[PDB]
Amino acid sequence: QNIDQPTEMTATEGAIVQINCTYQTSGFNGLFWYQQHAGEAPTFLSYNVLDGLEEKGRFSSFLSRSKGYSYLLLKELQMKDSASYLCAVKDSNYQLIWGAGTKLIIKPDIQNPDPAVYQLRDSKSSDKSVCLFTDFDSQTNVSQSKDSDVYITDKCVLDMRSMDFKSNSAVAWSNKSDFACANAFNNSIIPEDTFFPSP
Amino acid sequence: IQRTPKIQVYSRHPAENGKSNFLNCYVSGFHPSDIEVDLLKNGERIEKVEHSDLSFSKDWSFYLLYYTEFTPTEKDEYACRVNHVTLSQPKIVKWD
Amino acid sequence: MRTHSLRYFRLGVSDPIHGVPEFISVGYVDSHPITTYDSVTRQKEPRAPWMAENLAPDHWERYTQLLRGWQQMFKVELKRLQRHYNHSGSHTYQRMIGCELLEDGSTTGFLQYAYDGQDFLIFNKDTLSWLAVDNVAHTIKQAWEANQHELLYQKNWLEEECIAWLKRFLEYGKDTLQRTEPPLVRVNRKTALFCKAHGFYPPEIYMTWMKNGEEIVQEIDYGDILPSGDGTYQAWASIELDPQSSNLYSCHVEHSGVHMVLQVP
Amino acid sequence: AGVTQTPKFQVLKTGQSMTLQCAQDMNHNSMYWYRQDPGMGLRLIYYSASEGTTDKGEVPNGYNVSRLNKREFSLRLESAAPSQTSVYFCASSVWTGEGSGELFFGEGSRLTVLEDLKNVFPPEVAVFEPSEAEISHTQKATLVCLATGFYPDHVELSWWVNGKEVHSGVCTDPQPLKEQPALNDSRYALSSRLRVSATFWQNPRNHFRCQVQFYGLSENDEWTQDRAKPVTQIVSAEAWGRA
Ligand code: NA
Repeated sequence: QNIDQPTEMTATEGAIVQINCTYQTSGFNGLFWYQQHAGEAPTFLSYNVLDGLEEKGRFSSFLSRSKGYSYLLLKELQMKDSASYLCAVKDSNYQLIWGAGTKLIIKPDIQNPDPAVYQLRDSKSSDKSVCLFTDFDSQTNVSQSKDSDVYITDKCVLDMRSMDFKSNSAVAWSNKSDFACANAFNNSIIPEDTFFPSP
Repeated sequence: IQRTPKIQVYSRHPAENGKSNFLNCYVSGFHPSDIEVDLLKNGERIEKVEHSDLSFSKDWSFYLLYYTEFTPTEKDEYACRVNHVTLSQPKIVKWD
Repeated sequence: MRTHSLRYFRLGVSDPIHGVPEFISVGYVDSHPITTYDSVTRQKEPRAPWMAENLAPDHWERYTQLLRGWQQMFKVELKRLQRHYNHSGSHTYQRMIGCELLEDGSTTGFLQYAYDGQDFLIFNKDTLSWLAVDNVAHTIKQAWEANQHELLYQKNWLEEECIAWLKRFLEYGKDTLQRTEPPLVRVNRKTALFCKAHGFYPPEIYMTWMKNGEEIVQEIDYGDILPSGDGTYQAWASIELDPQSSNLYSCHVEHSGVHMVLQVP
Repeated sequence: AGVTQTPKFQVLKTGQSMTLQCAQDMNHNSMYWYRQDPGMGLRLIYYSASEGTTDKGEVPNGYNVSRLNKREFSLRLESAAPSQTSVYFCASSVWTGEGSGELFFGEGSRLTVLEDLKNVFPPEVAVFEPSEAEISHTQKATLVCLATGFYPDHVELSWWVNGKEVHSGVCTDPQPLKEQPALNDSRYALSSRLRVSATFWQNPRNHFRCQVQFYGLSENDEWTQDRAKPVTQIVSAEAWGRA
């Protein structure tokens, strides 16, 4: 008994994504999709047992019993759809077989990108120097540090709701004396027009 | 609605005196499922009497087979005695 | 193959006499019990040796847990029925589910419930709805039909899963279920002509009397097909003789694709 | 309330005992205990198809369960092993022997089982105030909170503005960073940003705090190290707006 779904998928805000699930089981009593936000509980999305397509808001779920195949279709993607999606099948003895889950990553639509690397103010309680790479469009990828005394987070999308404004950012820090925001992200491919304010 | 049991008494094989056989009592068509069944030899209950488990029919009634090993003779008389909630008194069906 | 069927029954009793179970559930392939469960043993167990020899302990352990749950569900459903009927005393609740694989390769599937031995709710897997016989059932029907996914689930179980189970059990029990033992047929007088058959398997048989080459079911007494106790069956049919006219009487028996005629001289 | 399981976080030494609690107030008959591990689907540990019965799932070794009543299904680790580090979910459903009825999950319990508690560290928390270059270029101001050096990854980071917790304009890393990616027991780092308008930042009465709740040891855990016992605790850092 086996269930397979891709490990990770990435699509853009507003677009459509189809998450596939294939299964081989001893008998079949239905196929479930669950949503699980990071750090949270799975919640029920859909159930199919006969062939065809079923719609629930912006989500649809399709089943082909002869092909042993289902997909979960998400349209008009929003940032809130970033989550893992779990497929599960009840077999002939009513046991649930669980797929390993597909992590869905959503790229925001940055309408006015303004890439820049900023030096944040030192804290009197810390020896760290902290640099913020922000406001770049979503095609930019932030690479991990090549230096073991330098730490770089992955990019994060923040939503300033009252301004309907989203931005990507990544943080880099170190306590090394030769660390500088001008070199912090040298291991990444960053926009040619990235703004580096003068020190 | 309650249904009274139909009661049929018969040998496994065509009976021949002196030949070992099985005497069957098939009780069927009754509802509800509680029922009393005794096989009788010359009016006396037979001890070593076996029976199938309660069985279910598609019309929601129940049936059961009661049977005992016996050798029929000319003088011995056999019967089946059944009691059910639909019976004011136990009913006896002689083996013919 | 001949026609074969798989079905599972459940019986619930609301106020059973001491010792007798409040809940029993038995499965059948054709006329053969294959499984049993009740509220006293609380174990699902085989009732045919070819089930015990082909289903691993994991099978009996898992369905034992499911039947413990189905037992509780049946208790709760019966309590709700007896309250809505406003009935006192002991009352019964019954369920039957199953399927048939016809000789020509077509299939049927069925699911129904009974209260006090009478039809109560009958499932139609084509229109995906429940037929209610009265207003208590009408209340249950509305609640069950509100859960469309469960109707779909039952249609898939009846049309696909049940047939798959049936073909699996037919292979396990093939030496029993797919054999043929022809009947031994004889005629005697008692005035009525009796035609008696015994020793046959499967139990499906047709015995009738013809007078001068014509059949008349109204004049014939048909006996039931009865278990002989050794795995075979017996049956009979009788007809009364006309002393006012000379007629040729013959017993006709049909079993597993063989026809037999016994002419009475 | 749905399904309520406790505790949300627990650190355990090898051989220690632990009971996870789960209650459901939905009048469900069937209850379940799952573990979730990276790279694989949920694995059932034990389940309870109805009040008064329980049975093993796929990975019952090292665990036991008790269906105490219709509401409650507890999971017991008699002698914790490192392999039992995992996230545990309790779930319930109306019945088990039916087809379409879904599961309802509890919030999850994250368990880390360690051979030695000397690897447990609380976070260091520091706040870094916005770049003046950012304020002049974008009319916006990003504060950064760093929570560094903690282990295990049992933390909850929150931002507090003028005494009240805020969520708008916050992004916290979904996953912590391993400070030493090769070390198997590496301590972690977590970053978070709060972005506000330049006008809001430039009000000298506005007050910003980042606080990290750490889930660590308790009174009964034995401590023999020279450093301070890394108990459950909140660690925070603040900043004030500047005119
Ligand atoms: Na165990």
